[PDB]
Parts: sequence; structure tokens; C-alpha cells
Amino acid sequence: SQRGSSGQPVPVSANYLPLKGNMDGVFKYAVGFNPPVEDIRSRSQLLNEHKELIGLTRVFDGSTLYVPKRICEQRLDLMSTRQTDGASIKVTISLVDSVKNRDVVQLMNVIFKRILRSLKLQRIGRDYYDANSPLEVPQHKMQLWPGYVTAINRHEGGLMLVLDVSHRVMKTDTALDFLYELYHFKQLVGSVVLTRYNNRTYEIDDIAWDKNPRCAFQDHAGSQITFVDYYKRAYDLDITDLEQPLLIHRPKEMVCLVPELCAMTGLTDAARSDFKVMKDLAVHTRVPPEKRAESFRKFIQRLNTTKEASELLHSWGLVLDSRMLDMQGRRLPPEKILFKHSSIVANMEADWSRECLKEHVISAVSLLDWAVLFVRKDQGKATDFVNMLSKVCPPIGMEVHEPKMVEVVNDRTESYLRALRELIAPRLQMVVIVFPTSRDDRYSAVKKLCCIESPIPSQVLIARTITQQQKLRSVAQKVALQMNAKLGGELWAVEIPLKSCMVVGIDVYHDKSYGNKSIAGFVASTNPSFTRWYSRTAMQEQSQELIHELKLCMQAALKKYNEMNQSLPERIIVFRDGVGEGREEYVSEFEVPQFNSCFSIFGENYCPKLAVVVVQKRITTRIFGRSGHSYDNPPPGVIVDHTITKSYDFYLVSQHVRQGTVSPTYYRVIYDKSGLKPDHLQRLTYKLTHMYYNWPGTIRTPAPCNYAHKLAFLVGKSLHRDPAHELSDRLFFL
RNA sequence: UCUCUUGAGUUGGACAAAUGGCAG
RNA sequence: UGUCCAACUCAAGAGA
Ligand SMILES: [Mg+2]
Ligand SMILES: [Mg+2]
Repeated sequence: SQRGSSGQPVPVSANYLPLKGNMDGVFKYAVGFNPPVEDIRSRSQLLNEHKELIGLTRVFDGSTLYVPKRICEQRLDLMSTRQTDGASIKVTISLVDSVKNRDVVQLMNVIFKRILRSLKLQRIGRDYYDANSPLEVPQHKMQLWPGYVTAINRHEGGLMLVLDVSHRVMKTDTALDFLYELYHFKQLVGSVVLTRYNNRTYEIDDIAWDKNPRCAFQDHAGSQITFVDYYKRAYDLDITDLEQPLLIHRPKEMVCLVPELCAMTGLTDAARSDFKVMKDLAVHTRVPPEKRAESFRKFIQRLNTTKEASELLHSWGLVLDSRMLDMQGRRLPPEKILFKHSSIVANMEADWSRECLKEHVISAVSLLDWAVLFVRKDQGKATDFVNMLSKVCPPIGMEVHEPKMVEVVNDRTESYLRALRELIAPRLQMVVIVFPTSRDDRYSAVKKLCCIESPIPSQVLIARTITQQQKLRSVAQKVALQMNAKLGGELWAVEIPLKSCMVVGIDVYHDKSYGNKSIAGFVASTNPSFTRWYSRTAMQEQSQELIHELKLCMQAALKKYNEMNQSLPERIIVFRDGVGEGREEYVSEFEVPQFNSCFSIFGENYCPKLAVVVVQKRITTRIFGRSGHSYDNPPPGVIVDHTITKSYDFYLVSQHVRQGTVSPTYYRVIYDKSGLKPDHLQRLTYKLTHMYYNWPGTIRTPAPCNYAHKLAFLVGKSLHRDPAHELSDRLFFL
């Protein structure tokens, strides 16, 4: 089954409130009116005529209806009459069906968007902010409100109310204070102002520097009344200024908001400019799991400590739970990092930087012939850096010889390009370019030349990272491993019990920059220990023939497998990426058929066992580690394939964090033929987390996903073209 | 562009579709 | 009129 059992069980907790609603007798009621009447307001008024006979549990979308209590007729047929025109309306009620809960999710979402209103919360976009539970910051005069975003769904364990807490700031000084301290024009427009007397938000359209409270608006189409009298009579307050501006708002008449009882929101430009403000608001926004779970329990307490919600739920009859989703996941074992003539079991943090910086990498290419490349201003920064590579490569097995320093005339791209053209040759192994600063055009120009026209593995590094001693040592130590990566010398490895199991990672450039050309990205191991790779690209303005070049790419990769292993992979595991919740049906229905089509060509009915996987990094879910009764981030490698998965997927916490809560990674398995028990696939997806040669440690997603992503993001932002085919067997994109 | 991570504010695009508000 | 997605910029943590 979906279950997997490898490691030591750990008690966890997610941010879900399971529901126990038993939705019966609430069958959909179809509303039909013979007289054409299409106006939500009018339809509601018409329906209200026979209200008492129906119930008090309206869910009316304007076309259909849901109510749990049976009305005293199956196909009820009554009559009503309008009032704007008086047309007699014919009621036709029909029991539609009770087949499946593919929309009960929608019904529950609606009733909860109503419940969150029942608690006197102020909807603002996606968020239902609170106003009785601010987080004062009485040093910037600011203030911070918590925002809940409930999104019910159906999981393996019934229905679960996901919950995500988001904060949106609410200043406190009156807007007139801002006007005063702006003189002694353009920040207000677009600012979501709100008034304090009733805690009602107000988006702003424009300002008019010609009006005052002296002006009188006709009240309810009645008599003219000055704003001062209006506010005194309706809110018992007064206004001091007499010639101040007024703030204008118009929905999809004109609304005048006085700039003394208005309180801005969001942040200004100078507000974001400061970094002390950011540091202050980082304490409350970047919340460790302790305060996070406390803020969740605060929400649930506020939910169940108000009758309205209780009797509304009881009216719908579905019971809400009183505590987070207690659970029991498991923790996969640590992973044996290998080297040449060594080994080590990763930390509890799974970060073996110290061990890697002083151990012998597996394959190290002697960097005999190479050339630095810098503008004269950065002589020292370059030379000082080079020496460091000679003090940190010998420890790790790389042998470095004196480079061939080059002094480009001037920083203009033209000069760099001429220098590279006159410098490349068959005898160079790598070129190092040091830029005075980051200019996207320059970097793209250099990378086209080093990857397309004259293929040589390049390494750029800006003239700011290499100017800070007491940290330059590790910068050199990282550049050395990256450079050794772009030469075909693998760095470290990890034990793999799956023999002859190739791996593949695909990504598609997520943008609309270059003619909407739909770049691709491909990478596929070529040895049983996932140490070497094979990077190819495909860029076409089609969504099918692009799949055809992915076919050709993976055929080429599977060939390269044979050319270096004297066999063929018994299993192929493809790691898609970034495919949201929008088109996950297209993959399993077109891509997988395409894949399994053309594999028998190279052998006797060669049908290698494919298995796709979709990998999501951003998600609202959050797994917690529960030791006793306190909450803490899970240690790396805590699988959860129970009670929150939907269909043969699993969450996984492979990262380690030092700042706030750790975000699990959601691996859907959208096609399975590999005959891998889910335990082995989970442990493999954990292993590959360790094999991304840009970070000694564990990364949020597997290695192939990140490699393919960097390849696509290079080809689609700098090269705009296919990189040469001499650089396939290396990793030139790091 | 040395590299990963977690928050914040902007941005457009794949869909569906026309608002809970009595504010002024 | 709202939602599920995905890019870039700023700030911060870790790097003997
Ligand atoms: Mg991607
Ligand atoms: Mg790189």
C-alpha cells in the first residue's frame, strides 16, 4: 500500500483541524424560474418569500441550493412574485443527486467563509484578519495583526481544515501625521487604508486637494450634512483640522474618508527602506514552531469560544475538532556520506561541510592549465583569491597550478569578449571571469561565448564576494568544489542499494521572456551511484514537439548510460518539478505515454520501468516535531505518508533550518511502473537530497530537480540558445 | 553572478466567472 | 469579483 515503514517512529503534528461532518439529507436543490430573472439580489428576495417553509441554512449560489433539513416535498413547485417589476415567478425544486463529495469541499469553504465572518473578522483579500489580537510594536507606532486563511479539503483522513497564519501591518499614527511629516503625494494611492471606528478596510483610488470637512454630503439621499456632524452623530467624535485633504474611494458613489481618523496599512517606501523595522517585524513574522503552534491554538480557541460558530456548525451538524492533528510519522535513518578513502554518517543536522572541507573528494581533476580574467581594478582581489584556491584545493584532492592571469582593458562587455576569443584554446581547462559588479547583459554575453561558440567550462564570480576576509576562506572552498564540479570530477557519493536505476530531472523555464519559446531542461545520472550526469536542453515554441525533444533527450541520456556502464537501466525514475495544481492531468495522460512509447527501440522489447514524481517546494502544510508537549522542527528525514496525503504521495522534511519553521516537500507520484515498494522510493528520494554538489548537506528537493532547474534557468535567461554538446557530460550550469 | 535556507513587499497567467456593504 | 500557481528585488541566518 501507500504505507512505508523504514525508520524510527517519531510523534509529529500538522496544522490541520479534522472535521467529522456526515453530509446526508442535504441533497442539492435545483432552483428554476420560468420568467427570466438573472440578478442575485432579486433572486434572493424572491426566494425569501417562502423562506419559513425552507429552513435557515441557505447556501444559494444564485443557481442551485443546499439545505440539510428536508422540505415537505421532493420536487417542490411553488410560486413567487418580483417587486421591481412584479413578475410572477414559478418555483421548480428538484433533487439532483447525492453521488459524491466533489463539491462538498466548495460547500464547506462557503460555510467557513461565513463562519469567519461570524467572528467579527475583517476580510482583506485572502485573509480574515483579527482586530482584538494585535501584536503591538510601540516603537515605530506600527501594529501587527494576525491573519488566518482557512482552506478546507479532503485528505486521507476525512476532511481537514488547513490553516496558514499571515500578518499584515496596521499603522497607528493618524494619516494627517503622515501628511505633516511628508512636507515638514504618491504613497497614499493604492494604499489599503482603514478607519478605526468600525475597523472597515478601504482601498483608495485618488486624492483631491480641494475639499474639507466643511463640505456637506446628502445623507441617504436626504439632506446635506457636513462630515463633522455626520461623524459626531454616528460615532461620537470630532475633527480638528479644517482645510485638510480628503481621500476618495469608489467601488466597481464617491466615498470621502477624512485623513485624521484614517490609519494607513502596508508599508511605505521609507518604511521598507529601514532595516531596523524589518528586524523588528522579523521576530513576529519569522516564528519558530513554538510560537507558531501557540498562534494556531489561539485561533482554535477563539473559534470554539464563540457560540455563533458552535451553533452554526451544529445547524449543519458537522463537528469540529478541538486540537491540531496529532499524528505519528517516522524518521528515516542518517545517511553514510562517502568519499575516496573515507566515510562519515551525516549529522543530526545533515550538514557535512566540515568533513567535506578536509577530506579527499572522489574524483579530482588536476587544474593544470587555466586562466583567470579580471579588470585591472580588481588585481588584488583576484590574486588574493587565487592563492586561497591553492591553500584549500590540496586538502580536498584537487591539484592547482599557477593560472594565466589576464588583464582585460576595461569592464565593457566588448573587451571581455575579445579577451575570451583571443584566449580560448584546446589547452585550457577552465576560465575564471571576475566582474566588477552584476550586469545581466555582460554575464549573458560571456556565458554565450563560453558555452555555445567556444565551449569551455566557465566560472564567474563577482568582485564583491572576494573582498571580505574572515569569510573568503569558505568562499574559496565553495568555488573550488563548484569548479571541480564543472570538470567531470565527482565530489562525494552516498550508498545506493538500488542497482541499475537511472534517474532523471526535468524543468521548464517558468517565464514569458524570449518570444514565449518554452525552454526545457534535462539531466540524468550515468553511473549507479548518481555521481555523474548528462545535461541537455530543448527549446521550441510548442507544447508537443517540445515533448518530442524531451523524448530525444532522454533517449540520448539512456544511450550515454550504456556507453559508461555496459548495460541498461532496469528502472527509470523521472523527477518533474513545479507542476502546480493546474495541469497535473496532462503529464500522466500524454507525457508518460510518450516516454514508454520509444524505449523498446534500443533493445529486445526494452520496456524500462518508468515512475514519474512531481515535486512541490511551496505548500501551506507544516509538520511539527512534538517532544513531550513542546513543539520543534522535525529533524531531517521525517516522512509522513499518512492522514494528510491524498494519493500515493508523501511529505518529506529533508532540509535543516536555523530561522523559523522548516517547510516539508510534497512529492506526488503521478505514474508508477517501477515496481518499487513505496519504502524504497521514499528512501531513494531522501538519498538524492544529499547529492546536489552546490551544497554539502541536504537541499529541499532532490538533486535532479535542482540541476535541471539551474540548467533551464541558465538557458532561458542568458543563452537563449542550446549550449554546445561538448559540455553534456559535465555540469557546466552550476 | 560563491551557495542554500526562512520571512516581507511587488509582478503576470492559467482558470472560473459579476460582490454581503451600509458605508459616505 | 475571487482563487491556485510561478518569476525577479530587499532584509536576515549559516559558512577558519
Ligand atoms: Mg523549476
Ligand atoms: Mg554557479
